[PDB]
Amino acid sequence: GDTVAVSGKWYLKAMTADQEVPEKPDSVTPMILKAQKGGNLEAKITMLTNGQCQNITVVLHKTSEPGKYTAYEGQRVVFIQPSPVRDHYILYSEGELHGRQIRMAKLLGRDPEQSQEALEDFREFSRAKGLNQEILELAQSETC
Amino acid sequence: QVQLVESGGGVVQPGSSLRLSCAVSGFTVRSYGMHWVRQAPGKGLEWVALILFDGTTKHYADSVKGRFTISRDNSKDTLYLQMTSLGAEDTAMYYCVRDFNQFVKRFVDGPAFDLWGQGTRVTVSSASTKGPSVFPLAPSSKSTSGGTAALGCLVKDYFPEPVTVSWNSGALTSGVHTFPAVLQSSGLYSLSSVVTVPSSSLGTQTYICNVNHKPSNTKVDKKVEPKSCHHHHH
Amino acid sequence: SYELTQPPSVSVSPGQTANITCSGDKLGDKFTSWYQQRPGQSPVLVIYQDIERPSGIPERFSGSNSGNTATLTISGTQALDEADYYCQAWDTSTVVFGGGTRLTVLGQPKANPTVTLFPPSSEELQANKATLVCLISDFYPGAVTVAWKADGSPVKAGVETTKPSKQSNNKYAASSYLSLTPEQWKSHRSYSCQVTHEGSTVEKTVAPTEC
Ligand SMILES: *[C@@H]1O[C@H](CO)[C@@H](O)[C@H](O)[C@H]1NC(C)=O
Repeated sequence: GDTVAVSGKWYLKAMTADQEVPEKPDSVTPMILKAQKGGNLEAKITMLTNGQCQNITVVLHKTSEPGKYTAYEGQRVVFIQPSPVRDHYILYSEGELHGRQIRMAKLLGRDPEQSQEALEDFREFSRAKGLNQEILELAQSETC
Repeated sequence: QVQLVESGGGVVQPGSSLRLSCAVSGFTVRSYGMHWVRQAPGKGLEWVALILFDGTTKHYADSVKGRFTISRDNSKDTLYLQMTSLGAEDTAMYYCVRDFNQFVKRFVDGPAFDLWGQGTRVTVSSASTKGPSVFPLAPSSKSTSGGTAALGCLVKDYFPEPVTVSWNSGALTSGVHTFPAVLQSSGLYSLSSVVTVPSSSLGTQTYICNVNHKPSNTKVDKKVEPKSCHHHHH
Repeated sequence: SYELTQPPSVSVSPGQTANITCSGDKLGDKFTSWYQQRPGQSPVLVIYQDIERPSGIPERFSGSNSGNTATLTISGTQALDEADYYCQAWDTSTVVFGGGTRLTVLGQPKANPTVTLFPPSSEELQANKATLVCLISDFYPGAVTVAWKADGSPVKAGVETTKPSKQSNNKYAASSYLSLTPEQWKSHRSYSCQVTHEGSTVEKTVAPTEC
């Protein structure tokens, strides 16, 4: 229902955090989400850090709560929710990332071009959710 | 309209190469996972190749790996299939199809092909006008003792259609069945014609089949005689 | 690789509910699509994601998927439902079609095939060729499977089978031809032509029993 609603192509446009920005990437590819039988989401993104293209694949295991999913063997809760702005979504996430608990958020849109409108809404949500309030935008390419 | 139209089929020689085209209407071709599916006459659907909306991801059937590449020109709203080193196994109707569950705004792990073109036929044979080889299908020696018995003419490896088969210069029409031709992977046709006759006559009445092949100006009149051999017992 | 398995045929009287199955390993873990194909025409999607129906498709069509079995159910079957049906699913980098199922909606009394197997002719043999000829006559529904054996184990090498055609009696005929090397014909004890129609098998066999 909503797993199929958020399926397809997204641009990861903005990210913030409660902690620090580790190997925070130069450029990202489009984020692809595939709705799998049973309600899980397969997210795939490529990113350029220091001359390397890291492919990333994260399965979002469906919980019984609308919008709530687990990943990384249930150590990380991910909350999916639409922007008020058309064609945008926010991913809120908490739990351990890679050794340290990092409460995070991400801004998705169907179109690459930044919406100052979506970015405000992001800045509101993020600050309310507790944040360094250091909204970081992200450069975009179609391949890496 | 919202349709897919294929073109570029035709008859080719084994080993040669052919590009197939698929003109899309009604949507944008790079927004969707697009596929090619074929079916040889009288057989089932065989999936051949696919390209995802990413334009970079490509999968083919183990059968065509190497020999085939799929692609698209968004500016011409056209999907392409390039086929090399064609063999007889590639003879078929070829269809482009759209996976509406592979879309920039909807991606489900379950291919569903809502759109299909009407198809473009591909034929890979060196076949050329060839007269038939006519062989008697002689009656069984067990059905020869009594009842009726079945005898025939096998009309083999001819091109093109048609072939006329009668019996006894038209004088024998009862219990005649001239079966429709088969079209072999070689692109040649073989047909069989069979008569059911009384076994009592086998010895007296002689049976000749009259095969005419206008395309090759070949006419054959084949005596079909009973051969008599006592073999295995116990 | 991954194989989807379909009974080759199914027949029903108009009004009767037709079931059509497709088997594969843990097929219940995937999304299955179903396609309908009437003669001389392009396939049409009738079911996707196991149970969902595109608009334009009547409610009498429905689908399920459990374990290793996906089933296409057609309730109150209509005459125009007569077609070939195909299941599809996604395995690994591969899209897979089952082999298809001829649903006939009966408009005729059923008629069992008569089957006629001729061995190779000596004249053929003298020209170093060899054709076994298997003529299938007077059958309804017009859907047949042909399996050629050699001594008892299957043979798919030199086989050509026509598609069923309608005769004058409005019943159907097919041909199948098995091309082999005189050597193989001599080498084996017996060859068999096996036709299967409405879940029942007629098998004629032949041997080099000529003088
Ligand atoms: C077909 O499927 C239904 C649903 O499982 C089954 O109950 C029924 O027996 C089948 N119909 C017939 C009579 O073939």
